[PDB]
Amino acid sequence: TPKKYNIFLASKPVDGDRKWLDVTNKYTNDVAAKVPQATHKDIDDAIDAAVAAAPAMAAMGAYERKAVLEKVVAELKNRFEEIAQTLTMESGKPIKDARGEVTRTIDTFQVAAEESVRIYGEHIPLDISARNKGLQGIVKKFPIGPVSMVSPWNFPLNLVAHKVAPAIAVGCPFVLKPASRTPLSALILGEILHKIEELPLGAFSILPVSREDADMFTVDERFKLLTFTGSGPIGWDMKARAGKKKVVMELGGNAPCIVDDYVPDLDYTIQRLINGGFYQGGQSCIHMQRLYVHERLYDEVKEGFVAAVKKLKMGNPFEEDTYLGPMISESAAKGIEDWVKEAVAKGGKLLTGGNRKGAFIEPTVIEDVPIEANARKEEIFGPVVLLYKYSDFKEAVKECNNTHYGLQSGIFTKDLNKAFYAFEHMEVGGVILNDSPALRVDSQPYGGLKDSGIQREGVKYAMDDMLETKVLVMRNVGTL
Amino acid sequence: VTPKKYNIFLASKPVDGDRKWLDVTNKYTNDVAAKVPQATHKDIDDAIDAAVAAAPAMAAMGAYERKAVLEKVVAELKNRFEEIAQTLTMESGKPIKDARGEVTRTIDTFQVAAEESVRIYGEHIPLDISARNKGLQGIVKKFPIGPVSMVSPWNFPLNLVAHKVAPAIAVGCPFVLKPASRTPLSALILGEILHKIEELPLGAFSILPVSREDADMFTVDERFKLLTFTGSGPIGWDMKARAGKKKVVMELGGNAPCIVDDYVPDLDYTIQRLINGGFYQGGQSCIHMQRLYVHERLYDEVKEGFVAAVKKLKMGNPFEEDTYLGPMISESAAKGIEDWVKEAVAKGGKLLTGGNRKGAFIEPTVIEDVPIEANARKEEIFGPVVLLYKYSDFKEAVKECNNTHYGLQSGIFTKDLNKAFYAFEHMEVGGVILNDSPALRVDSQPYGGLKDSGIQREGVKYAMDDMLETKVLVMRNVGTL
Amino acid sequence: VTPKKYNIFLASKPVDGDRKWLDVTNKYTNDVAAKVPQATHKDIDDAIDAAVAAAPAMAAMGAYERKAVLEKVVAELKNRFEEIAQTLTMESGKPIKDARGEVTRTIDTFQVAAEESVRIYGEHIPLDISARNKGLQGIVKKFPIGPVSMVSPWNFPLNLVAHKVAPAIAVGCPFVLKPASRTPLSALILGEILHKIEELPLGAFSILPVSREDADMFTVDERFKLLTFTGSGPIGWDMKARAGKKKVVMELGGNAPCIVDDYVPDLDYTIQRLINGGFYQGGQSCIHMQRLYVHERLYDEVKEGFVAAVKKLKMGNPFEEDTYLGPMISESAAKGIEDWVKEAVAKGGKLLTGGNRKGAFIEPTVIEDVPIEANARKEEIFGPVVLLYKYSDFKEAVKECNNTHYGLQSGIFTKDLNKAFYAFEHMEVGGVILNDSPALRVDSQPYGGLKDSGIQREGVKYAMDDMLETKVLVMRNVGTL
Amino acid sequence: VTPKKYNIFLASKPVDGDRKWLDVTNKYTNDVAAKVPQATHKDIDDAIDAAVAAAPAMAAMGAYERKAVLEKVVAELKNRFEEIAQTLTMESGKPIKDARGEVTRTIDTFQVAAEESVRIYGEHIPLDISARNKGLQGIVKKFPIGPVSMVSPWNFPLNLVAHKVAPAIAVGCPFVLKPASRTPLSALILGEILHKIEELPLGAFSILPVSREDADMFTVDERFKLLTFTGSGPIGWDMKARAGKKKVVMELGGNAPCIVDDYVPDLDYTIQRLINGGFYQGGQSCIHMQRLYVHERLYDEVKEGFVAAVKKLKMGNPFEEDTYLGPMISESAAKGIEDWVKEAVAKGGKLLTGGNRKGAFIEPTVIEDVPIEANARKEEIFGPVVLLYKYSDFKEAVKECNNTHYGLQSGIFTKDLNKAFYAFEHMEVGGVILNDSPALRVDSQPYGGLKDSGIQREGVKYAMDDMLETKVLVMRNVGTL
Repeated sequence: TPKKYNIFLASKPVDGDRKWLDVTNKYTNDVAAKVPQATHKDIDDAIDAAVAAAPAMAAMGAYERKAVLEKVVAELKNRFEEIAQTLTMESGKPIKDARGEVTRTIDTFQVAAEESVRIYGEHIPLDISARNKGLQGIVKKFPIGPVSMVSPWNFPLNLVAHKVAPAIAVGCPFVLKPASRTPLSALILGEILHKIEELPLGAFSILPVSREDADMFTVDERFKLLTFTGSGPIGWDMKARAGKKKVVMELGGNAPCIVDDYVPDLDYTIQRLINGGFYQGGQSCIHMQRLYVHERLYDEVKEGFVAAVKKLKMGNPFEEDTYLGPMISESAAKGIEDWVKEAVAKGGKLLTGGNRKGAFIEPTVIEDVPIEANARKEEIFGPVVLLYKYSDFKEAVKECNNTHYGLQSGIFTKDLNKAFYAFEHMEVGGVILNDSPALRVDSQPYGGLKDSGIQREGVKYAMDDMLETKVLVMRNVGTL
Repeated sequence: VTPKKYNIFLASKPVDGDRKWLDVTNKYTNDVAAKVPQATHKDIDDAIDAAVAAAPAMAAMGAYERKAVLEKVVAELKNRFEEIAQTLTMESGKPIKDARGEVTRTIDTFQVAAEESVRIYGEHIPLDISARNKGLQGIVKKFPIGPVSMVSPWNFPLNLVAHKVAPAIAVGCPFVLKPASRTPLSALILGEILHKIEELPLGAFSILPVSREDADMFTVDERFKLLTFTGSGPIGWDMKARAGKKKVVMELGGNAPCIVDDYVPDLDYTIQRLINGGFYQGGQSCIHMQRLYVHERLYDEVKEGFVAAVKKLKMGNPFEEDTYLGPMISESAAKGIEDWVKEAVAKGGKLLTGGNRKGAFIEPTVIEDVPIEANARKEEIFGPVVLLYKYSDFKEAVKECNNTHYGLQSGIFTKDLNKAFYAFEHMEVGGVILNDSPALRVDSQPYGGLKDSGIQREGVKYAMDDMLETKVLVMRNVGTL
Repeated sequence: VTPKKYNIFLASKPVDGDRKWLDVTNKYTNDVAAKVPQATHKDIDDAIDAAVAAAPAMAAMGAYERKAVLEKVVAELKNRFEEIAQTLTMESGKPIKDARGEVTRTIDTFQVAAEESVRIYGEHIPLDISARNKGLQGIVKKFPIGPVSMVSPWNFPLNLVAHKVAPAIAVGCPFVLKPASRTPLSALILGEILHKIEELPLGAFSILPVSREDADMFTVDERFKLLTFTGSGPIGWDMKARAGKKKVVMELGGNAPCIVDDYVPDLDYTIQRLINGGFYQGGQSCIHMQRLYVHERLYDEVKEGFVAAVKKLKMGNPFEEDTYLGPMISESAAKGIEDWVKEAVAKGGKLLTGGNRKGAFIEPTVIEDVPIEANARKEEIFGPVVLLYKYSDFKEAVKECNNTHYGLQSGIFTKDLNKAFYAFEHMEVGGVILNDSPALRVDSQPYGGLKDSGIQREGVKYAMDDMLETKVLVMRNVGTL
Repeated sequence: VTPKKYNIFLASKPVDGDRKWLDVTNKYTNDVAAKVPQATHKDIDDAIDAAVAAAPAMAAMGAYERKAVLEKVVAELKNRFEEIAQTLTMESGKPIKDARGEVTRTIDTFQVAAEESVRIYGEHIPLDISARNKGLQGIVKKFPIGPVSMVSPWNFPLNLVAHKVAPAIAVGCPFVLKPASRTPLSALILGEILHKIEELPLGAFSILPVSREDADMFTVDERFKLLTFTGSGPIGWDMKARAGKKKVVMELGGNAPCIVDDYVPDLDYTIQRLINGGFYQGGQSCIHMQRLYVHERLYDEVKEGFVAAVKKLKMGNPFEEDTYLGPMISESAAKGIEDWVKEAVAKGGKLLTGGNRKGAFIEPTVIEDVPIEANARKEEIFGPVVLLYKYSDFKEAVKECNNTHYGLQSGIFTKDLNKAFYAFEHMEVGGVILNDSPALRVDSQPYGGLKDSGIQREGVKYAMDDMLETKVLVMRNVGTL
């Protein structure tokens, strides 16, 4: 029997005679939930409520914003296993990874609670020259206003938290469009937020939306900021059609990793490479897709990495010992299977995996895949790693940069100069030193260059995009 | 009489050749004072390719090298001060006093940039915020965004160029600048100066006045990483929409209000400040004080003194030392202002002074009780026109200040501590001027707007932020042997 | 009425043994409520050796571990709230309402510290400021100073301990705390809390009530890297003189003035805040409002309302919920205040209300026109006494506020924007309280003074600065292969 | 032949009169090259009174006025460059190449100060951190500490004066400078420059060479708010102990080590930097590389190359362009170094080169395996002496670097990422130099030490911090109408 859910319109749970949206268990394929789909009239009402709630949201005391965020943390801790279970069910990610995501969501909301009481301003001297005599300024940050949020399916909770927590920390009302394949996590946040008294009426709406209405989140003039996490072609098109609003984009990647040493040893290096290459089954924007190993270490790394790939448990994501769960859909798995077959046909040497079983794709390692192949050129978003050998470090860095993406990169080195050369020359938002590129701390500036997006997430950085600078220029203030 | 032939700058080099000429007129006499080569499509393509090719050398410059470039600009500006001011008055029509004020502010802009070039600080951040993150730390550092497309206006041909060029050099970003076709000489003088600086890599800069048929390259070209525009709102918003993947910075118009709730420190100084605001570059300013709200108790005294001071303002030859008000940029600009004045009056506005046109000249104008229906009240006038209104409630005056689709700057005259900070909190602008008109700008302050006034901030260190990209080095157990 | 036997903390462990007992009395009844072991010279020597030995493990803690310690303190303070508040009234004599307010502020102090422990940011600095410095960059990071010597007061036995202990744990500094001998129980409650926290290394803390013959170790011992003292000025200044090589932080007395130039927002709220400041913890506060300057136009109205409100203040048993004013710390403290009141009156002061003593109790007192010659005006009274004065000129009132050898905090009630910022600019203090009495303190604000009021600032992030040392890694051509 | 008579600066004015003459000798020839008037007790009293009286005008200067003063100093230093460099070599005995390097660094110091003078940022802080603190916000602003006492050294007569004088002017602090009696001309040259600057208020500065009988006023006078000293540790620590209530900043000696674990980028560059460190100002530097720890695998190659490079160093007339090593400050200084070399060799040290004295000259010396028992190893030599040691374990080398009572700076040569950050974490110093000797200092970096090396940091923006006092304006419901 599918569980019937409510959606959130102007802080209130709504159902009515709205069309039902089926949410399936990504392992069994059974309809596990029925979710109301918002109408055009609902989206219009939600945006009007966000505009109407903006003054009350801006008038909240810093401690009130903190109170809201601290109540979210308490509720997430309380409902931990319930949330982790729902997360595995709608996303198909192993229960261990789902627990890791809830843990990181608690961290995100906690970082936001602490940041909400730390929005510092500046007192600036403005008498920089004789003409400017008797001038001083107070620079203060103010909420941008109503925020349009469009979240993904790969991290249905954490990637929602990275938008929702900064908005509340700043005092911005918001309208969130969760991914239609995974809206349950966002709706649990809606259930939590709905019960928080400090939060003004109309401050939030959480609405799964039809394809014919989805465009309102991009074009509506009442929103002051569009913040999107998802597909690059969709994101870039949204940026082009957004109108006057500010745009924040967290898009795909094709993350490389350089192995120039074993740090601290081979066992730990293999372990971090396995973690990166099969991070959420590769269904991550920072999944380690490309692996560059120095020729002197190549055979040892290839052997150990492939042997460890072969040991990974693929199956029921509800099982505690399951490392690799199914892909989001059978079509996603079919797409990955095609790109593996294509990579092999274009000259790639399959070392392990490459076979499909419904929505499951075996953890795959392909050696010497050319740039011509889609597996090398484009984001795979599956459990596939492309292995390459190098002789020159500067050339390895150049090859790491040989992509239209630019999210994160990884580097294993004991060399001081190699580490800082990589930091200087890698065309990414984050360089991971002595871990794979799939590492992210929820307080770090996270984002990319090139096709990977614009701006940074990470609580205090996302808060910056939701804030507007205002200066009070004071002429001879304090003169009697 | 004989127009001076200028060179344009292609990949750091002065060019002329078999190129079409652009006429630059003296805005007072209407004589062709200068002839400027117009860049071809191939020139713009070559300029952008050179900017891409110069990006690594720009990024590899030492902070002291970027400082030396900026300090050499300051030295050259000081050296050629009067020559630059005279060229500025000639191509823009702004009085010589205002043109000298602009050269002074440009020196300040380049000087603030020189000091900021050696102060691009990074952060050392702890990343072990929770047990799962044990042994993690980060180094957050800022890097140049890459090639920048610059599109500058005609109202401040030098300082509004400086506010884009100086941050780009301070950061180490190569650039291709499209100066306004009506006023490109100021930008070409900077080009002459930059061309002689050895520290600046080859291809680091291009200053190309371009025809309408090629102007779109500055918007759509994928090789540029940032588009920074100052000018007309409808043009700007359209450029933002068609820019593609690049980041966009916009400095657009305004409909700046001012509240007079007290005389600070006295009536004479208030009137004087209200005159500077209302007739800031003949109103041809994005922060020109267009709307004036005076408290009912002060109204008759302010109206009388302000109108009497407007009547004393010298309008004429901008080369004359005592000229306060020069001509508008064109006769069509003046005709447009004249129409909006006539329309404001027809819709119920009471003309207090001025309103008449003489070619490109518009008399300093004050109109009382102009309704929202009139274009003079709804839209940016960009002329020497001030709309006077009376208020009885302060909260209502703040609400009326906010009653616009613009949000650049606002002014407030008050002796009241709470009124001052209420205005700072509730005025929907980028900058609240306390005890001065909204026309005040310090070249180091964060400058920009909300609503249709634009996106992001200029002011050297703030413009540098938009030309920088954040990168974090996440370090796992670094320092463990 | 059996006294409760307490343990002291030596190298993180509860100790008792055959140590001399110190009596801790209930400041209302005068009964011995607690018996506390007094540390020997060998105990202090062992405590300091353990702090030196624990310094590397303290410095090696993850930021999240220091956070966990502080968060566990917050949880325990919340859990034992009423028990702690009751112990506080008992040993200090402050009303239970004020004791509960102190426990709340202590939870705030420890909470701010927990959040600050994960926010110790460093700097990435360019060092190529000139040609000679080519290829240089730096990483500036902050490190724990090392073992800290803490000497805490009796007026805030818990919160003024928290303002030293919480920053030390947030940074990762081991410490040896000497609590006030009249009020050590609050510090020993923190000790039993810390003793149960596993994350905190062995020897990280010691809390030792000491004899007069050994008290000097906290000043002179070379093993301590920082001395942080809150208390009496003559004692503090003498400790600074004899401290040796270590850094010194001093939070000393005050003679806090307040200017009433307007009623903000109204008279009722102004009187309420003036009563709060003037009788803050019975005046036993380093920010107690001792001097009140009222404008001549407001004088009679303020005097009448303030004196009428003083007359309504409930003085008695501090355990009673409706008690506003409790007894002084000792009968000699009350006798001292009584003498200074009699002396102020003898030298020309006009007693408006109070001035009488009943054992350790002093009636809330208001004295008008007390000359500078009198001790009540010249020195810190540390009692429920307010000296009322009239002024005609605001600049003169600010000058009179500054006419003291103290300089902790000052208050100002004004609706005038310029008066507020004139006071901020010219008041010779660490904190200017705008539209509240000088007795206001937020546990995150920079708190401290000028002149005889001390050196440096407390307030979590500011106190953390004094417990940190700057280290730069100067890097030559790092990243060159 | 005839000594040049100089003026001293009393309350901004050049004074001479009937004052006693202080002889300043040419440190190479020993001839009296200059005669300076020595200030009397009354002069010092007048200077301090003028500094107190000038403090309000100093604090009221616009940021641009403080900048103009500093920019005028930079212009004058550039103008008188060779004259200043020659005067420096003459009074200090340092080679002309090093004296020119010092004048360059002084221009950098004053230039960094000019830029910092217009960047004294304050904070806007939310204070509503909890419900009890509702409606509270703060403005944190920094104010000049007041009159400063400056006591400068003889090893850098100009730059180490600049590192006190430039921050004081950048902040707006009046000062009284006691230059070293052996080298006061550099300080007096600054006084001449400063005396002609109109922007600087009357009484803002005094540069007074003072007799031993009057020198104590700089330590004990209550009118000074800060004592900043650079010199001998035992003198400095004694000044800190007797300073009274004022804040104290100390830049004292060192015993700087260097670890050679790799050649970075090569052996030739490594030797060159080691030579620079070991013989930096003839070792008469607080950051002179006194101890060299080389890995056993590199030892014989480093020893051979370093000793061969030492043998090539030109010692002689400091006015000669090719002179690397000049004489010591006095013959007694050289005799002291000679004794410690003889003592080191008697206690088991193996002399590899030098060790001989010729008047005030000490040959560049390298001694192998000197024990901790010897004064050369335990104490600051402050001469051209390097102690060479071999190590097998890196962690042990870091521990041996820390095996000193000083802690100013350390150096490390490494290609290892973890070794570099282990050294940054565990070296007990204020600065770790990576892939250069410890003798490296950028005039903008935080410079200072731990242990006996002093308290606080110099480096313009850091020294400015010590000359500033924090003030918070706590605002209750400001902006509520």
